[PDB]
Amino acid sequence: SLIMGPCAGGSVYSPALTDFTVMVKDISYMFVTGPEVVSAVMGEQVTAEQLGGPAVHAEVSGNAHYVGDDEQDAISWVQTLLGYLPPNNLDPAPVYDHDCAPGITEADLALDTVIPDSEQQVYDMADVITAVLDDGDYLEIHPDFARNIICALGRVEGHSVAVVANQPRHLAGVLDIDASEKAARFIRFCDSFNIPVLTFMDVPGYLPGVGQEHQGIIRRGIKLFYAYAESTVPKITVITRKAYGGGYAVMGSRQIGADRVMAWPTAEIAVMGANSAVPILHNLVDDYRRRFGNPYEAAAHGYVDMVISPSRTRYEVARALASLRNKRQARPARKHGNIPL
Amino acid sequence: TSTADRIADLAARHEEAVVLAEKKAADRQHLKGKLTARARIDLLLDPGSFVELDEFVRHRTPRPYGDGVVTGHGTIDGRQVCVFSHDFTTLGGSMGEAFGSKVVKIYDFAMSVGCPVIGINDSGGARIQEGVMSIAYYTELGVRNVHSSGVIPQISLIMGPCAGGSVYSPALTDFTVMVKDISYMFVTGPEVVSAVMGEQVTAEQLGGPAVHAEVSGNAHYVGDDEQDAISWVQTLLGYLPPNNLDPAPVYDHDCAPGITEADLALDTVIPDSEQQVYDMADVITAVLDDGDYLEIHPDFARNIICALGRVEGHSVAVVANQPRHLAGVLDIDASEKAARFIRFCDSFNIPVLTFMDVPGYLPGVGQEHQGIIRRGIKLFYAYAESTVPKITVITRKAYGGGYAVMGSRQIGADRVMAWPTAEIAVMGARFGNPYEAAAHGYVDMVISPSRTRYEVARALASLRNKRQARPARKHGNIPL
Amino acid sequence: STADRIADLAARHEEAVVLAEKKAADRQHLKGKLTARARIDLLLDPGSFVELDEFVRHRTVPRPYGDGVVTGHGTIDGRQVCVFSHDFTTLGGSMGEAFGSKVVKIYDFAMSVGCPVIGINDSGGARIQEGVMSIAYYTELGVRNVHSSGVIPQISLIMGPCAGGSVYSPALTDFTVMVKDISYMFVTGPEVVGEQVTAEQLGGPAVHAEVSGNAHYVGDDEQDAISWVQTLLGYLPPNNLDPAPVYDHDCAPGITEADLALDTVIPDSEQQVYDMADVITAVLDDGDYLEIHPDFARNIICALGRVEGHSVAVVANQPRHLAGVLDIDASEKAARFIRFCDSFNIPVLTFMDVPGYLPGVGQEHQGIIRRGIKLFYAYAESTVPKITVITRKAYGGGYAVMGSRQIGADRVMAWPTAEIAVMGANSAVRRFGNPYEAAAHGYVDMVISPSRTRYEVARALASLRNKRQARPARKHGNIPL
Ligand SMILES: CCCCCC(=O)SCCNC(=O)CCNC(=O)[C@H](O)C(C)(C)COP(=O)(O)OP(=O)(O)OC[C@H]1O[C@@H](n2cnc3c(N)ncnc32)[C@H](O)[C@@H]1OP(=O)(O)O
Repeated sequence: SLIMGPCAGGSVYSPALTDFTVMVKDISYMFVTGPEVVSAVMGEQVTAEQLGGPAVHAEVSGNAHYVGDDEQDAISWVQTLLGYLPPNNLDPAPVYDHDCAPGITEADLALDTVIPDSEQQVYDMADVITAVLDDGDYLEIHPDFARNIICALGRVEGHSVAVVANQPRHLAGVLDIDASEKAARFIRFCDSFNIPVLTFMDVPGYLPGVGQEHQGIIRRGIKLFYAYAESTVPKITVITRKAYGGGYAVMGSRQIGADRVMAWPTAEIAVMGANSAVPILHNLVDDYRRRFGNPYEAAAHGYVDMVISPSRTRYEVARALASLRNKRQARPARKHGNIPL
Repeated sequence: TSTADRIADLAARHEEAVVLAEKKAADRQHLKGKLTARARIDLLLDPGSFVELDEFVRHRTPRPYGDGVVTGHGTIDGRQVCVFSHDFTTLGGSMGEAFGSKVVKIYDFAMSVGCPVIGINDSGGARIQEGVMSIAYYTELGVRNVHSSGVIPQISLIMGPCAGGSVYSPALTDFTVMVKDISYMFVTGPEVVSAVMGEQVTAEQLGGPAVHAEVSGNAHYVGDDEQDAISWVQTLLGYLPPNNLDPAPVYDHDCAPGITEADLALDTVIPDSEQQVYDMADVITAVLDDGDYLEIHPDFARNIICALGRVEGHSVAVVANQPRHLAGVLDIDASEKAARFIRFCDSFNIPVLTFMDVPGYLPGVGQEHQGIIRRGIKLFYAYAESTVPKITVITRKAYGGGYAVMGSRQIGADRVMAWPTAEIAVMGARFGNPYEAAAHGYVDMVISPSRTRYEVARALASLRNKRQARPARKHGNIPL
Repeated sequence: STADRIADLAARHEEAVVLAEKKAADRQHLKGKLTARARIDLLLDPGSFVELDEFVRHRTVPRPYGDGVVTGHGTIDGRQVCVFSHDFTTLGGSMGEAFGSKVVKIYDFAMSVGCPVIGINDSGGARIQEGVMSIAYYTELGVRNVHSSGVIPQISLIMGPCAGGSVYSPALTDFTVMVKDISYMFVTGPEVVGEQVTAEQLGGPAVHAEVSGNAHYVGDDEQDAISWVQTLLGYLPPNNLDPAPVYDHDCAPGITEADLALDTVIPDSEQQVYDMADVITAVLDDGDYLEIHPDFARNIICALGRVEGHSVAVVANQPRHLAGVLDIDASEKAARFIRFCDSFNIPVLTFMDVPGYLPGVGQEHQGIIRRGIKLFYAYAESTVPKITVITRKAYGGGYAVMGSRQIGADRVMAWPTAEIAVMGANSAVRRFGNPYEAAAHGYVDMVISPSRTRYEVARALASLRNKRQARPARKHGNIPL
């Protein structure tokens, strides 16, 4: 759906059912009930752009996956979007030529230093994604909504690949209601259209708090679990750093259905962190607790398949994706499932 | 050495595992006002029907038998179910390796023979000392929740302080039932919320039963005590099939073949004034067998009613705008309540009877910025996707998108009948009657209200052999 | 620090793949064997091995990385393949839980993408110090072998001892390949058997290649065994849906001298025999074929060849041994060959010269009726194209079983030397010394001059590539076991 003008009332139902809603700056707005009614019933004066302008839907409500600076911008974005997708759920996606190089490159080697020494210092997960994707390029879905998670379409050796990656730049990469629902519907769309999911994991868990709990992060945050566990496309997961609790479970772990899971030496897989010591012995007993600050216990049990040097990520991801193009997984027999709403 | 010695040794281990550990558990749980895992299974299952599996399962390297959970199968009112129940007294109900293997075994069994699973939860989630392994096992339980979604009914009893995986797995089941005063749900507890985020809150305010039943929607019902919640679950199962292929139970019925006084009472249930309201529950009770129904989400989004009842002994799902709260308009919560209820019922082949009196959507910056478009449209999708029989009775207001959504003929309803007080139009600013819609065939009948029960029942009988074609797709992409 | 972590990873990695390889080589030196990783590198294309579960360890507390088996995926001649390789030096190569999960991960992955599994076995048996858990994982592995059967090609290399539980998974795979001097297989070992037998008389390579039939090939050394498996995979599809490889060919459009030789390969005296391999090599591309079970039941030939570049299975009676009669061992050898090929959509070319069954009290009491009928079953159940070429003798039940028209064959051509009959010079107790009665009734489609065989087989094969046959609805049949 391109929203290129007013979109109110009955006019909003079809776009909300389509898979992508793209709005145009200044000239477009969406709401069910218009600001005239918000006055007569609420006694509040709102403009149309205050109530449902493009920024509201791109940053607060999530109804819009992209806002074009102008109409040509929006249409161009849709063209590029279609160029990653298949025509339907049976035919294959386009395959493009590629200038991928056999050989470790300077971009590959930068990953060895991208992770900071200090736990209190973060990084820009986009620095990782661009090193792995062809020409360092990707079309980002919901770029201004829930910026603590990145959902994007790119290509590896010419083949469409979906990317779900926690982003530690913003909100600590945590999983909250918005990040869960943003990533969850992306995965389900890609799984519907046979696009494999590459996940870059660096998660502290779900965001707790009265605010998150009272709006239903239990039923709303778990939607991303359902999405991954239902999906049957190939799934490769690269664990960069933190991997705690429900975060590690949900972000494409092996038990949720991932086909290949590789970890960097900075990956830290455990149930909690400095929170455990205390449901457990009601500060030496704290640094004893880095039997966990590494991936080697999970590797011991086979829960990750590889511990790789970061500079090797692109090259292993590419081989992994190639090894899975013939994947075929069976599905439950049902009219449909009953995902939480 | 002797065979008789080995049998006696078995008897000693059985006493150790089931009798003495039970008195340990009753000791501690009773001091907090709770029952034990085995007590709860005994209330739930038919007497004598419980077959326990994995009695002597132990952690590997105190290692009590069972590792903290009781599992097995039994029958509830004569039909088979599987069950697990957490023992909170063993390490806070946490899931280790053995614990988890037990839960995955009874889940695989239920998927194998196609019967419901009832999980009884009283746990602090994954066991920290076992590291990634306890995350692994909770992940595998969840994976079986998803692969069971729409295949076998899954019900969660929450009977204690539940955090982490013990709130995540029930959120994938079809129904979550909490118990007053003794139970909680939250992704992590208040002590951790404070030590990590500087938020000071009690358990009751962070995730007590009332919070989840009225504010978040996580809980479909809150029992007054443990027995009330278990009875609510047993009644729920009595409306549902065992899986998505076998048929739902049919009961004897004493429905009356002709007009009764309860039928006639419907002619005067709609007030003369458009300004005055009525209790939709009076309309529902008039149509359902014995005027009876089990209400889902009774305290959440009370402007809509979701309920299970019967007509002529067959299970029927009821979705109905409720004028006695917010005038029966739709908002975010009522859309998500009714959407998932409909999708569940369609998954298990329960027909949907809809009572429509919807003036439109609740306006405000709140509704709009929290995503009424993306979230209210879930109810549209749920209706349009369902293939079960659909009967809609329009009682009064019928405006715009609200009319479209609430089981109209254009979204898929098989039979749509209107009362003379139905106002089917694009808005209200006559046209304040149902005859324009009837003129186009958008509603199939205009009936006197007393004739509702007679006509709903005939329509249901007429649609039992309904069969509808589905899209060829892995799955849809419903808005989340 | 991040760099210290990356160095710690390099240290763990060298401990796991280079130090352990030095240790493993010194110990496999005491027995004349290669190491797990050396075999993996001989098998896979250079640079294609992706190793999984490098840093797996058992949980108890000497806990070496990998728990005694190297697993991963690679390619062979460009096509994807999975592999596991037992390390006999750690724990005697015995199976524990971590060990078992590595092979189970490698197996579920090949089932997932549809590619062959080659398992390189060199295993004491089962780790008694993990109790029932060792047996559970053997059973889980075998179970995967059964559900893969006829889905993905499975090949086992026996490159060391193989006793007890270690012998079941190879037995469930499609081909077992042993190595001279270094390898064994036995359910029960020589010590318990107490009898006075050595390991190589109880279950050495010759025993399984020539007497029990457990081994489909024995390589003179490890390099030969592995080279044989590489050649085998080159004839096969990756799984039961995708096609076998097609190669280019230099075949002649007309009659050659190698074709004309077939006119004179059948001797004038009916007592005199010939080498059936002379007919087979005439017909197949380059005169080449990979023989299966070459030292077992030599009275029948089972081989993989090519015709105009496409894979073809050959089943032929061999008059140079036992006159080419059928017995228990030739029936079971050919039956399982044909059922494997049918699983994997390889057409079956039969060369028939069968005078009947080998008679005796041992054939009867050892069960020729239910073991000989396995070959009848295999032919009759197969749906793949079947072309049958009858060179000489064609008597009775042997004629019926060996690819006849009525058992399912799509095309039967007879040489003029073919004698199709209920019997030979035994009934009275040039009437039946020809095929013309069968041809009269339509039981053979063509009576050809032997020189025409290659050309007519190639034609017919091409004519049947789009063949399709509906198979019964049933969980499975009940073939006699
Ligand atoms: C299906 C979806 C996928 C699922 C993915 C996952 O599983 S990821 C899940 C991620 N994490 C979790 O599920 C864990 C969340 N749970 C917690 O953080 C905590 O347990 C809590 C918030 C409930 C706080 O519990 P408390 O510390 O208050 O303990 P409480 O007073 O209730 O009684 C607990 C007794 O048992 C211990 N105990 C409590 N919880 C424990 C636990 N999770 N692991 C180990 N031990 C625990 C306590 O140490 C104490 O024993 P002693 O005092 O005698 O020693």
